[PDB]
Amino acid sequence: GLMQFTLPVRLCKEIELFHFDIGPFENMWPGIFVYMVHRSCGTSCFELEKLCRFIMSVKKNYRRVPYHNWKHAVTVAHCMYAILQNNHTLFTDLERKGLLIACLCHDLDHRGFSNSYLQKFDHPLAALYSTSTMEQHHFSQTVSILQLEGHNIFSTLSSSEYEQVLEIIRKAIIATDLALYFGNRKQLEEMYQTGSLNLNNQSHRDRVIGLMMTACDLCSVTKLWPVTKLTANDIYAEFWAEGDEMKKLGIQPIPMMDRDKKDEVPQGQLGFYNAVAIPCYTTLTQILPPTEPLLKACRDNLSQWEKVIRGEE
Ligand SMILES: O=c1ccn(-c2cccc(OC(F)(F)F)c2)nc1-c1ccnn1-c1ccc(F)cc1F
Ligand SMILES: [Cl-]
Ligand SMILES: [Mg+2]
Ligand SMILES: [Zn+2]
Repeated sequence: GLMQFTLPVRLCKEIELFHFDIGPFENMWPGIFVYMVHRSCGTSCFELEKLCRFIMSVKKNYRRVPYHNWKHAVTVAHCMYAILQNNHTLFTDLERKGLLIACLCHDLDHRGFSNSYLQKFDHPLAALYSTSTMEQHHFSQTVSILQLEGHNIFSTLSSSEYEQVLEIIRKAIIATDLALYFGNRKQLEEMYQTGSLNLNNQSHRDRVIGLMMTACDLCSVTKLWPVTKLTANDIYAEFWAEGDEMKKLGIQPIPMMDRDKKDEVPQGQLGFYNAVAIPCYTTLTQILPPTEPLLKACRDNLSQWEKVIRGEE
């Protein structure tokens, strides 16, 4: 029980900040995740042996794609860590356990293609799951890995606590379907404005946890500009591969995914920041004031993209 993970001084301090980058050393990422679980949850909430074997099976089931990879997984878990640590008293013991695991597992076995592409391709996964296709798959893969021998990190929960945490994880992973984000945020906006928002109402918590998942998932836009800028290349490498596969099915892809329309990326980033990212972190800041640094970092990056369009970079 007396085994803490310890990070070098610079990581120990910077890991507490929303804009932390987990670095290019793959072999440190599992240790970074355990560190965050220990500080976020306790040294007891997981058996280290079981947790380590879970993490390395999760890592194994992320693919070598440009963006939707093991690093994305650990990056999204870190954002959730920073939200939970700046909102200590608002979240249950179970919620803290569930949500870091949810974030680590949220893109399991991603192939770097949208739900749209699976549907137009007619992928078997699109027949099994008619909506939130990849996200139902991600949850399915999470459950499969929990059920490997020696991998059940929740085995010490009671039967009802076990059902609750798997329910938390399922909703959390489904909520990372950006198509569901728009309605979720609109509804949260109304509830905040009418003053009907109530964190004791479970359906309300679910919605708020959904928004936290979108916020963590999109968090590459909340980094320092050089991180944001270099992540965008990985993001667009996947989009352009998808556009190519669309052209192969005889479908003109949307410009976002067309590598011939590479000039239009700076304008398309504005649209994304204005349509998705800024609204997301605004509503999150209204509900959870200590997550304001994500809104502030997002606005900084919007301004950096405006400077790209105006020729200044
Ligand atoms: O920089 C971006 C530009 C465009 N889109 C995007 C994705 C998907 C639907 C989309 O259209 C609409 F917004 F209108 F729905 C836009 N996402 C990002 C982004 C930033 C951080 N993460 N992601 C992200 C990446 C890849 C991804 F699959 C999901 C992401 F959120
Ligand atoms: Cl603490
Ligand atoms: Mg996803
Ligand atoms: Zn993701």
